[PDB]
Amino acid sequence: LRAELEQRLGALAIRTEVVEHPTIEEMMPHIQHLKGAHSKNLFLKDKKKKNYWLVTVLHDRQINLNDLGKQLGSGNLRFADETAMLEKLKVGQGCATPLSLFCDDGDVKFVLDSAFLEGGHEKVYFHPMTNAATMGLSPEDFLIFVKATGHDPIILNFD
Repeated sequence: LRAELEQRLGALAIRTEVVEHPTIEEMMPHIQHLKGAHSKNLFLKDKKKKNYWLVTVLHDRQINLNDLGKQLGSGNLRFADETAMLEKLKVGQGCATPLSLFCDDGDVKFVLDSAFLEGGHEKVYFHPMTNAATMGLSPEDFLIFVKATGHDPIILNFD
């Protein structure tokens, strides 16, 4: 649940900023404080090796699946069934992917776009294991968090 995520962030001394989702007027009042780097999250699986892994890239990143597989593992990477994501990361249709990987210990690798750590954006935004809000936090503290969950990420650059 989200409470466990906030509890582990407080244990790691990571201060965040959460804007609660429920009309362009509310989104305009909340948009003024929301300014940073958003993301699109992919949960992929290798047919051959039968290992699930997680990819987090920028929201506007154009991406080819077979080319991404070629960078890591010929296109053998396919999208993973939502049942797998539900049983592995306790979420479904809510891709709170960096904030929900604290459950999987060694069965899900983490791929992160390099542009989240480089660039002039003060905070990055992800869901806190629910679609009813968005949590924003510093990219370096976010890297500290994802490394504290046992997932040494594999940073790769697209530019």
